[PDB]
Amino acid sequence: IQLVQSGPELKKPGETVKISCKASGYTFTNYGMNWVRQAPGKGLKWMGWINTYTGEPTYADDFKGRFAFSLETAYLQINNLKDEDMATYFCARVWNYDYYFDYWGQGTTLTVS
Amino acid sequence: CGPGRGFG
Amino acid sequence: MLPRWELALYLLASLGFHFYSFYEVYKVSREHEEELDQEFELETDTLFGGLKKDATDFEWSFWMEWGKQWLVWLLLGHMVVSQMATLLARKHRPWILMLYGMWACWCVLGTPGVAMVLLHTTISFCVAQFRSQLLTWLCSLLLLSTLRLQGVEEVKRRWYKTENEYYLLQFTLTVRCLYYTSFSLELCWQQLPAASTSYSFPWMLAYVFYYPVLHNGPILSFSEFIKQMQQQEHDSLKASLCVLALGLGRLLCWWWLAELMAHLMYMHAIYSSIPLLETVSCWTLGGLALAQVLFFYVKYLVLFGVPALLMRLDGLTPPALPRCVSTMFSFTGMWRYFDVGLHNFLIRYVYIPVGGSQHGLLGTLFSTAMTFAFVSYWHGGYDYLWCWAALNWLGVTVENGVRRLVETPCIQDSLARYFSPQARRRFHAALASCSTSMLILSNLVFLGGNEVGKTYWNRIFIQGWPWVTLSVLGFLYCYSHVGIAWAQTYA
Amino acid sequence: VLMTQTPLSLPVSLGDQVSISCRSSQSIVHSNGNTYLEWYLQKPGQSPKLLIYRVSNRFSGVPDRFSGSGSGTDFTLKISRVEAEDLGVYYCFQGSHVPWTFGGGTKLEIK
Ligand SMILES: CCCCCCCCCCCCCCCC(=O)SCCNC(=O)CCNC(=O)[C@H](O)C(C)(C)COP(=O)(O)OP(=O)(O)OC[C@H]1O[C@@H](n2cnc3c(N)ncnc32)[C@H](O)[C@@H]1OP(=O)(O)O
Ligand code: HEM
Ligand SMILES: *C(=O)CCCCCCCCCCCCCCC
Repeated sequence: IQLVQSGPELKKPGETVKISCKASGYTFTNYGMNWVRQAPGKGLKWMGWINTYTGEPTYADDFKGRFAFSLETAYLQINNLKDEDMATYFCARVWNYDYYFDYWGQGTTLTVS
Repeated sequence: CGPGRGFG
Repeated sequence: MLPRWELALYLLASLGFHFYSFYEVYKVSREHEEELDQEFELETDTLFGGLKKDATDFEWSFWMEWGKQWLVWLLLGHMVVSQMATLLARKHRPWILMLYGMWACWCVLGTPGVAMVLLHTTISFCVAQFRSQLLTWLCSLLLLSTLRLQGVEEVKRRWYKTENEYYLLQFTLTVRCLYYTSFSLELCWQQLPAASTSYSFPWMLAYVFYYPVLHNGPILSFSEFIKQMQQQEHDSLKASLCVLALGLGRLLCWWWLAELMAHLMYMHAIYSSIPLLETVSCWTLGGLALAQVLFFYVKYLVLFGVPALLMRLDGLTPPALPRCVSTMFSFTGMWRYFDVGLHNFLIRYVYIPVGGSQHGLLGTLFSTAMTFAFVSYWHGGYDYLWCWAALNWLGVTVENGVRRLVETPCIQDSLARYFSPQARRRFHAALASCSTSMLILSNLVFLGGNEVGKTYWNRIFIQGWPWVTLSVLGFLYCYSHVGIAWAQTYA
Repeated sequence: VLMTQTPLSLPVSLGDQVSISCRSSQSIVHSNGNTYLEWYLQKPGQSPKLLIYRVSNRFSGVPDRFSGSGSGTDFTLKISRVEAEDLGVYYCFQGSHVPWTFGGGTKLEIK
C-alpha cells in the first residue's frame, strides 16, 4: 500500500492548479481520502475529505468556496484558485476504525509567487 | 407514503 | 412583482371555484345518498347531526379502526416510556425504546410479526456486511418481493385470525424494507473512523424497532436518529408538555376536518361507482378531484402528525409535514414538499447512487425512471400504480427539460428583453397551470385508479374540449398564480 | 476546537525520557464513548507518521517506548529512552469534533 502525488507545482496567483493523489496496493474505494495542508510557518491544517465510495466531499469551514475534490477511479485530484497560500499539500488514507491517518503521500510543494 | 395501496 | 389587486382577484377566483365545486359535490352526494348507501354501507353516527360517514376509504377506516383499539394506547405508552427513560436513564434511552418497540410489535402482531421483522433485519445486516451497495439493493428487493408472493401471503393469512393483523404486518414489513435498506446502505458507504461503531447490530435493532414509525410513519433518516439518540441533552419536560398539548390540539383539529369533509361528500363511494362519474356534471368532476386530493392531504396530515408529535417529544426532528396540495402547482414541487421523508430517501439512496445529473440529461432520465420505478414497486406495483409512475415520470422529465431549455443564457436574455418580468410571471403561471392540469389527473389515477383517470381524461379533455377544457385551464391558471405567488415564501 | 502543546520546543539529550503535553480547548470524548486523540511524528522533510492512535494505544510501527497516557482534556505522550531517531515534530490530532484540528507541534532538539 502506497500513495504517490504529482510533484512540485508553480502557478500564477490568478491561475488554478490540480494536484493528483494516486493510491496503489489496496481497494481504492474502500477507504476515504483526507487532504491536509502544511503552511511553511504553521502546523498541519485539515482541509477536508472525500468519500471514495460515493464521491461526497466535506470541507473545513476555512477551506470552502475555492477547493474541490474529484475522483479518477485510482488517482484523486484537488482543484483550487491560487492565492497567497503556498502550503505543502498532503494526501492521507483514512482507515475504517480506531484511527484516522495510516499512510500519507509525499506532498506537493506549491509555489504561487 | 403508506404501504396501504390498492385496497378499496 | 404583480399588482396586489389582480393577485387578490386570482385568490378570490381560486377560493370561489374550490368552494362552488365542493358545494356541487355535496349536492350530488345528497341527491344520490340512497343508492350509494345501498351499494356501500355508510357509517351512522351522531357527531354531525345524523349525517352518514362514507367509510369506503381503506386507509382511513383501517388506521382509525386500529387506533381506537391498540395503536393510540401503545403510542401513549411509548411517549411515557421515552419520557421516563429521559428522566431516569438518559444514556440507555435508545435500548429501552428498542425494547418497548419490540414489546409493542409483539403485543400488536403476535410472535410471527416480530419474528419476520427480525429475520428481515438479520438478513439485511448479514448481506450488508459484504459492503456492496448493489448486493444490498438486490437483497432489499428480494426481501420486498417475498411479500408479494402468493405462498407467503397464504401462510401469513393462515398465521392471523382477524385478517386485519395481516394487513398491519404487510405494512410494517414494507416500511421495515425502507428502514433496513437505508441502514444497510449507510453501513456500506461508511468510511469514517468516528462512525465505525455507529453501524452495529444493536443500533440497527434500535433503528428498525422504533415504534412511532414501526407501522406507517415517515422514513426517518438514520443520520438524524443516531445524532439525536446520543445528544444526552434534556428537552425541558415543562416545555415538552406544552409541545404535546399544542400537537394534540392540532391533531384533533385535523381529524375533525377530515371527518367533516368525509361526511359532507362521498368521494370514495362516487369513485367506486364508475357509472355515476359519467352521469354527474363536469363541475362535480372538478369538485371530486379537488376534494379527493385535499382529503388525501388531510388524511396524511393526521397519519403523519402522530409520529411527528412523538418524535418532537422524543427530541428528534421529524421530516416536514405535507404542504397543502392547493399550494402545489408542479410535479417537482409536489414531490419535494408533500412526502419529505420518502423524497429524501429516494434522493439519497436511489437517485444519487444510480447517478444524478453527472451523466448528462439522458443519464438523468434513467436515474429518474429508476427512482420512480422503485417507488411504484414499493407501493405494490399494481397496473394503475405503474401507469401513475409512468405519467408522473413523463411530467417530471418535461418540467426539467423545459426549465433547462428556458434557463439557457441566450433564451433568458431574449425573454428578458422582449417583455417585463410581469409577462414572464404570467407565462410561467399559464405553463404551470397546463402542467398541474395533468398533475391532478396523474394523482387521480394514483387515487381513483385506471378507470377513474380514464373517465376524467375522456370527459374533461376529449369529450368536452371546446369549452370545458378551456374553463378548467383558466381556473387552474388563477390557481397557479396563487400557488406561485405563495411559493416564494418557502422557495 | 483549539489544541495547544507544551513545550513548543523540547530539547532532550539522547537516551533521556521526554514528556509532551497536549491540552485541548474542550472535551475530546466523542459521543460514541471513546476519544479520538492520536499523535503524529513528522520527521524533517517528509510526511507525518502515526505513533499512538487512541490514548495509551500504540500503532504497529511505533516501538514499545512510545507509551502515551492522557486524561479527558489534557493528554500526554512519553518516550522512555530517546534513541536519537525519534527526533521530529509531534502533532496531537483530534477526530471527534468536526473540523478536525492538529496540534501546534513540539519540535525536539539535542541539547
Ligand atoms: C393499462 C392500459 C391502459 C392505461 C390507461 C391509463 C390512463 C391514464 C390517462 C390516459 C392519458 C392518455 C395518454 C395522454 C397523456 C398526456 O396527456 S401527456 C402528459 C405529459 N405531462 C405534461 O405535459 C406536463 C408538463 N407540462 C408543462 O407545461 C411543463 O411542466 C412546464 C410548466 C412548461 C415546465 O415549466 P417550469 O418547470 O415551470 O419551468 P420554470 O423555469 O420553473 O418556469 C417557467 C419559465 O418560463 C419563463 N418564460 C418567460 N417567458 C416565457 C415564454 N414566452 N415562453 C416560455 N417560457 C417563458 C418564465 O420566466 C419561467 O422562468 P422563471 O420565472 O421561473 O425564472
Ligand atoms: C386556494 C385554496 C387554498 C390555499 C391557497 C391554501 C393555502 C394553504 C397554505 C399555504 C397552507 C400552509 C401549509 C403548511 O404550512 O403546511 C395551508 C394549510 C392548510 N390547509 Fe390550505 N389552502 C387552500 C385550500 C384548502 C382547503 C380547501 C382545505 C381543506 C378542505 C385546506 C386544508 C389545509 C390544512 C388542514 C392546513 C393545515 C394548517 C396548519 O397546519 O396549520 N386548504 N393552506
Ligand atoms: C406516499 O405514498 C405519498 C407520496 C406520493 C405522492 C401522492 C400524491 C398525492 C396527491 C397530491 C395532489 C396534488 C395536486 C394538486 C391539485 C390541486
